[PDB]
Amino acid sequence: MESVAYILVLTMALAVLFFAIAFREPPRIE
Amino acid sequence: MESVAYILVLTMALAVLFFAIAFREPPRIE
Amino acid sequence: AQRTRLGDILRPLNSEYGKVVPGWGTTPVMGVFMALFLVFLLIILQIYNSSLILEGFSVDWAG
Amino acid sequence: ESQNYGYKFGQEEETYNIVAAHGYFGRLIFQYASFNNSRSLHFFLGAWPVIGIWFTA
Amino acid sequence: GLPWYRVHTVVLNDPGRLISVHLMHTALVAGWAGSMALYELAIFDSSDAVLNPMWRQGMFVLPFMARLGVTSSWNGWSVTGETGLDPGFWSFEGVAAAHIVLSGLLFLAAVWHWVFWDLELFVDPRTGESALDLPKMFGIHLFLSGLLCFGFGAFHLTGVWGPGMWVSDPYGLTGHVQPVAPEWGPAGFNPFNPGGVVAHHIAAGIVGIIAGLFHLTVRPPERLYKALRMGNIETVLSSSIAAVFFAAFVVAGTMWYGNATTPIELFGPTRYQWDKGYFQEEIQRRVDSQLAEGASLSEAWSTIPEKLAFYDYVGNSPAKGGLFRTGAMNSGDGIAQEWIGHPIFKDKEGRELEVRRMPNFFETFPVIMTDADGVVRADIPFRRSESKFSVEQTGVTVSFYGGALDGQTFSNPSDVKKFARKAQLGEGFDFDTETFNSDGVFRTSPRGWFTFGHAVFALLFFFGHIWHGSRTLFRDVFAGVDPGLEEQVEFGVFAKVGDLSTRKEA
Amino acid sequence: MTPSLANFLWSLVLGAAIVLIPATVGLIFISQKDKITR
Amino acid sequence: MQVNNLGFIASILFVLVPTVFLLILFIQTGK
Amino acid sequence: MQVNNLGFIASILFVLVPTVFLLILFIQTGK
Amino acid sequence: LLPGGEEVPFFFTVKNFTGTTEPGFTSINSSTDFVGDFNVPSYRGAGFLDPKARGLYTGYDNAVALPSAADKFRTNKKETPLGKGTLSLQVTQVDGSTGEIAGIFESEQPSDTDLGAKEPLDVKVRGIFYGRVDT
Amino acid sequence: MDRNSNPNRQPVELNRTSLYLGLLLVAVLGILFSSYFFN
Ligand code: CLA
Ligand code: CLA
Ligand code: CLA
Ligand code: CLA
Ligand code: CLA
Ligand SMILES: CC(C)=CCC/C(C)=C/CC/C(C)=C\CC/C(C)=C/CC/C(C)=C/CC/C(C)=C/CC/C(C)=C/CC/C(C)=C/CC/C(C)=C/CC1=CC(=O)C(C)=C(C)C1=O
Ligand SMILES: CCCCCCCCCCCCCCCC(=O)OC[C@H](CO[C@@H]1O[C@H](CS(=O)(=O)O)[C@@H](O)[C@H](O)[C@H]1O)OC(=O)CCCCCCCCCCCCCCC
Ligand SMILES: CCCCCCCCCCCCCCCC(=O)OC[C@H](COP(=O)(O)OC[C@@H](O)CO)OC(=O)CCCCCCCCCCCCCCC
Ligand SMILES: CC1=C(/C=C/C(C)=C/C=C/C(C)=C/C=C/C=C(C)/C=C/C=C(C)/C=C/C2=C(C)CCCC2(C)C)C(C)(C)CCC1
Ligand SMILES: CCCCCCCCCCCCO[C@@H]1O[C@H](CO)[C@@H](O[C@H]2O[C@H](CO)[C@@H](O)[C@H](O)[C@H]2O)[C@H](O)[C@H]1O
Ligand SMILES: [Ca+2]
Repeated sequence: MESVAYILVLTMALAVLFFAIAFREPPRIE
Repeated sequence: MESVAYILVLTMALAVLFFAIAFREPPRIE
Repeated sequence: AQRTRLGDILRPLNSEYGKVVPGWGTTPVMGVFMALFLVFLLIILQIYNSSLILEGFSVDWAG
Repeated sequence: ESQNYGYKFGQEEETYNIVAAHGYFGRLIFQYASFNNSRSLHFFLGAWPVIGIWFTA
Repeated sequence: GLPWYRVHTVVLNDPGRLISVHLMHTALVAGWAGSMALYELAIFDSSDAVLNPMWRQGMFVLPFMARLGVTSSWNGWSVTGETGLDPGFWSFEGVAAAHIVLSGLLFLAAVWHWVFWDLELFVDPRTGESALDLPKMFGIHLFLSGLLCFGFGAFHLTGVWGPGMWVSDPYGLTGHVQPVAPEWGPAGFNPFNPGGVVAHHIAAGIVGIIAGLFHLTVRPPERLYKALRMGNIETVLSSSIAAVFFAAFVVAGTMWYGNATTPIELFGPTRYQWDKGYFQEEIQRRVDSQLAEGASLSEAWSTIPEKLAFYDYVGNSPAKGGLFRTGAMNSGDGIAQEWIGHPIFKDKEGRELEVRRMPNFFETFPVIMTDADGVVRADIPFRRSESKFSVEQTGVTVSFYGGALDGQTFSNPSDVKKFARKAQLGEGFDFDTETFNSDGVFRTSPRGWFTFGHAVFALLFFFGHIWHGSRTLFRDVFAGVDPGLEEQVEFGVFAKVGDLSTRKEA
Repeated sequence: MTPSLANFLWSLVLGAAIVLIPATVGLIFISQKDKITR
Repeated sequence: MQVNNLGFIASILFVLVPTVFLLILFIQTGK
Repeated sequence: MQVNNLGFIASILFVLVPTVFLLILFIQTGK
Repeated sequence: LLPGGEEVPFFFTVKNFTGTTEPGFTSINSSTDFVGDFNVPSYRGAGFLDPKARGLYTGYDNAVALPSAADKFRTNKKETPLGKGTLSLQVTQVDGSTGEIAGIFESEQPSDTDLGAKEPLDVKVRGIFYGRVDT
Repeated sequence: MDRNSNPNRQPVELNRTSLYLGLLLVAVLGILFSSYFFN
């Protein structure tokens, strides 16, 4: 079951990457 | 160690009681 | 409202909003079908419940 | 919004229509089985469980 | 702001975001199916399909794949116990992977529909506001459901193009996936006839096709459009929740009572097979047939398949578990290793005694032994000051036929009592209680857990129906009642309750 | 045509004839004879 | 006591997850 | 594997506690 | 690889094979069938080292990673017992012009035991053989 | 195709009294079900 922990933390990392790219704060020229 | 779990949940309940009484939303006449 | 090709192809399938037949329409036929469905449910219930025993088969793991 | 925000603490006015409640309840059973007096209703609400617990005690 | 229990109402008038949240739900459900399947494959033990079948291991989604034709793994093994089969891509692993990939795809589509919410398809051409023609929506979806139902029945279940479905002998010994011809007689309504299931899907698919055609062509009557609030999507939620809890009650019932679609090799035996001694009756018939042929007691009881004897063990009844006795049934009694054989108990006078079996209702049960004409001849007494029918006093002996103890006799009252307590639970089996640190309290099977979950959810979905049906019918008073209602709700003032045009004026 | 099937079909017939039909006929008749005047 | 070895993670999460939901909602009220 | 029986609660909490701290702070920004 | 994910290595061999036919042959023909025993030495040599550097005439004799419990493990003692196989050579084709013999064989032998770490499985090997007889 | 702002977004609210009620509910539910989780 430690395998579940490892896969879960890795998945959290990858999902954070997806959201940080797909839904980032849009840089705007002000 | 289940004793720790039981004491912790009981303590959470009692602390919620304290905060709900000492720091409640003050009823105001509007 | 943004237009897309698939939306334009599917536009006429969402184009009859709120259209109705005046009055009671097909309500009587609908009630007849509903009554028949109730009878059918009663039949299959009673077969399963062993209150309606038919020939040829037994409600049993064997068949 | 939550309907509870339709009541303001300390308001003069009643927050529900007892007349509508009585019309509904007196049609659910019969007119004479329904309270039209909130004071009589709140007495009954207090007295019933209190008396029942006195008996069980 | 919105209360926490209403946050999802923001998509009530946003068809694009409604499709988005539905796609996300679909993604999570498909992802759950795939990940649950992979967890089960990671822990499944396929080494002994006789005494450690899937239902002894808490396998929940594996039986549902097996029911419809996925019976093999890429690792070579198959659930029927056969090996060397090559199923192509559609193994347990392939199906799990498909669901994970589908989950990802639905997630991406949900993201697109969330961001691009304002499609012109969702707005009414005449007006400016978003609008869904719910009756026509229902016609399209009912027609699609009918097509899918017909196809599943006519190609998949029949085997014309598809694997068929799990079918088994009445005693769950030969379970295998096979094409099933539809049964078009009254026998199709026998719930244990798989041909009934095939016929239903062909016929209900056809009827759904015809009904979808009607619903695609004929507009609803005005009376029904107004009465059921057809312009309000919450009406569809109310009725869909109703249909769904109806279906949940049906599936819970057919799982609990047994069905052609709930075979015992996949979900375990039912409690009624234990109650009625179903397998015990069949085992005695097979033994008596061998005895009539001329075999000896040891030879006849040796004909009994261990799988058959395993079904005749109260520990495999789904009515012996506990709400918080979690996990696989192997975490209780242990992994079954071997049938110990059939005990025959005899008193010193040679009367054949049978231990009265534990019923499903009892957590504990007294040990009682009765002779042929139902007179208690021995027991294990609680108080031995005045005991009269002890095994020790009555000189009970037990001889075993078949199994591991074939041809052994036990006369030591300690071991005779041990085997009497064993006989209380039905056919006796050796267990390995070390692999899982088994605790010795019975669990329930996937049959029991499925029934529990679906009966509870069905019950709760009854509340959802009443809640959403009330919200649909009482929408105009959701925020409260009118500032009037001082004259309408009075008694006798009007002929008709609520009708302002019936004032009696008297 | 088993006896249980016969009794089921009779239950349909007599439920309709002893309960629904006399009830709806009585209800229709009384609603018509005692009409609300607006 | 030979307790369920999953009891502690289960109890901790059973309480902590709805707790954090509630705390998140309360702290952001008024934005 | 004979892992530390406290490894799972520890890893779960090690990640979840700062995660909820961050989520609470982010969601209430702008009040 | 066996179905269910078990890897079974074995020392496929004909070492020191002595096969005998039935008495009464005057030629090598289709009826010749040599049946006999062969030796199956250990799959791993006595110089082999396990992942914790334990071996038979080399390596540690204990579990050095666990100083307090270093003499707990029955796997601290490696052995390389000499196994036996049975082979049958059924001769099916003979080319007397060149002395060649070809046929089919069926072998039975134990698998690797991992210096005694496990009981060996029983392995059955079927295949074809070829030989040339010097006259 | 452009990404337009959705006008159907509403703020969510949980007052302090609701926080206390919910926290007490979670606490007492844990108090209740912990013994059964440990079994
Ligand atoms: C020749 C054609 C044919 C054949 C052979 C079948 C064969 C079958 N149909 Mg199908 N059917 C057909 C055509 C056919 N159908 C057509 C054309 C339609 C119309 C679309 C249907 C509609 C239909 C429905 C709606 C159902 C079946 C079901 C069945 C199965 C009945 C046996 C069973 O398990 O019942 C078990 C089911 C019942 C005995 C009925 C349940 C009634 C319950 C008691 C009502 C519950 C009310 C309430 C919510 C309960 C809560 C109260 C409390 C108890 C908790 C069987 C596979 C049933 C099924 O799927 O079984 C799994 C089923 O529910 N059929
Ligand atoms: C390409 C589509 C596809 C295919 C082929 C499969 C195939 C499979 N899925 Mg997957 N699944 C899919 C899409 C798909 N899935 C999607 C999109 C989701 C997300 C919702 C899932 C979620 C899912 C879960 C959660 C599970 C599966 C499971 C399974 C397996 C068993 C299926 C089963 O028992 O169905 C049973 C299906 C039914 C009984 C459908 C009943 C439909 C009702 C009765 C009809 C209602 C009435 C109708 C609306 C109106 C009447 C019309 C009529 C008159 C015609 C099987 C390998 C199971 C499994 O083994 O997991 C690994 C499982 O647990 N799937
Ligand atoms: C219908 C749903 C369903 C069903 C029937 C099953 C059935 C099963 N699962 Mg699966 N499972 C499911 C969904 C389901 N699962 C989901 C959604 C997940 C993802 C979390 C899993 C994850 C999962 C794992 C990881 C494992 C199982 C296992 C099992 C088996 C043992 C079940 C058990 O011990 O339950 C125990 C159930 C309970 C103790 C019931 C809990 C009841 C809750 C706590 C009540 C709380 C209600 C609420 C707080 C009170 C209301 C308060 C009020 C104010 C509102 C069994 C075959 C195990 C197994 O053997 O696998 C091989 C296993 O290891 N399942
Ligand atoms: C297909 C089923 C379905 C659908 C689509 C909806 C949809 C909706 N419901 Mg309804 N409802 C349903 C079933 C359904 N409900 C059932 C079965 C019940 C009985 C329990 C209810 C009881 C109900 C009430 C009493 C209310 C709604 C409300 C609402 C609306 C807002 C919901 C919300 O913001 O929740 C937000 C919920 C949360 C933020 C937290 C919920 C946490 C739950 C308790 C645990 C999580 C469940 C778990 C993660 C997933 C398992 C689900 C699956 C196993 C079923 C929305 C239109 C509300 C409404 O009408 O507003 C106007 C409302 O007050 N529903
Ligand atoms: C306590 C039960 C109950 C209550 C109060 C309601 C209340 C409501 N339902 Mg619901 N409903 C229920 C049960 C209930 N339903 C059940 C069990 C089902 C089947 C799944 C449905 C299916 C259903 C649908 C599909 C719809 C409603 C709708 C509605 C609303 C409009 C009124 C209506 O249609 O009444 C329904 C009428 C009844 C419940 C009475 C039926 C009486 C039957 C015909 C008598 C059967 C006798 C029979 C011989 C018994 C044999 C059994 C024996 C063999 C054991 C209202 C909110 C509508 C809605 O939400 O509109 C917004 C809607 O579309 N209901
Ligand atoms: C098929 C055909 C022919 C059709 C059938 C229909 C037909 C035409 C038939 C004609 C004949 C006919 C109508 C019926 C014949 C059959 C028949 C007589 C059936 C028997 C009826 C039956 C089985 C019902 C018995 C159950 C029952 C409802 C009994 C009464 C129970 C009762 C009095 C309860 C009230 C309790 C009580 C003490 C009252 C107050 C409770 C309370 C604290 C409420 C709170 C409260 C009250 C308020 O008041 C207001 C204000 C507010 C604020 C408020 O909080
Ligand atoms: C135990 C209690 C007993 C329960 C029953 C009590 C009585 C309730 C009656 C049932 C309610 C009927 C449903 C709604 C009315 C309706 O459909 O519209 C009534 C329509 C329209 O009225 C017509 O409408 C016409 C115009 S149009 O239809 O709007 O176009 C108009 O011209 C005409 O004058 C007018 O009459 O009139 C008819 O067509 C008359 C026949 C009604 C058909 C009933 C539907 C179901 C019948 C089969 C069910 C089988 C029976 C077994 C039951 C299990
Ligand atoms: C994803 C997997 C899991 C998801 C995790 C999220 C879980 C969701 C949990 C939600 C918490 C619900 C509680 C909020 C509670 C809450 O918000 O406060 C009460 C709340 C107030 O409603 P209002 O309409 O006033 O809304 C005002 C807003 O501030 C609320 O958002 O109403 C309800 O929610 C009623 C239903 C619950 C009422 C519960 C009261 C019971 C308290 C009693 C205490 C127990 C003592 C018992 C002694 C025996
Ligand atoms: C994105 C993407 C991707 C990925 C995917 C994935 C990887 C996914 C997965 C998925 C998943 C992996 C998911 C899962 C899910 C799960 C779930 C959904 C669960 C849930 C749960 C629940 C709901 C429960 C509850 C409960 C409890 C806890 C207790 C008892 C009671 C109950 C049952 C209620 C790909 C590559 C394809 C590509 C495309 C994109
Ligand atoms: C699309 C996303 C999904 C990715 C694709 C999924 C396919 C990958 C299959 C692995 C899933 C788990 O499925 C199964 O897991 C067990 C658990 O170790 C593996 O089992 C393997 O290791 C265990 C222990 O190390 C051994 O006892 C077993 O003999 C061996 O085969 C199986 O070889 C694998 O088939
Ligand atoms: Ca005495």
